[PDB]
Amino acid sequence: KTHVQLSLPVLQVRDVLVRGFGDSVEEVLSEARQHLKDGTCGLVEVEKGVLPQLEQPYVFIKRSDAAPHGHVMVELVAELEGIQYGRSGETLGVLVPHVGEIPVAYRKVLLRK
Repeated sequence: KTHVQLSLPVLQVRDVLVRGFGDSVEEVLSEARQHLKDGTCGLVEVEKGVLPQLEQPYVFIKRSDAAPHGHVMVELVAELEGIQYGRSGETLGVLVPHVGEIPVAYRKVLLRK
């Protein structure tokens, strides 16, 4: 399928144990896609002071359409030193590895894969 329905656990930034996916734009997008597929991907909602607590490159999920079965359509955009790789709508949050942190909520997304 071109799109996959996911429910992403929303994590508080101070709980996150692994604060990024890797060390290059290409690696973080690769790793983020693999974790999204394996159900091992969390979402941190972006506010003042969140991003400086996480590791670059960042992976964002961004609204790609204006929501089948409650799932917002999203795509991946990476960022490193203020340059973004991809073009999409508003940020739903930043993706991180999920290694058993207790979530505060779930974000239903439809991921363009």
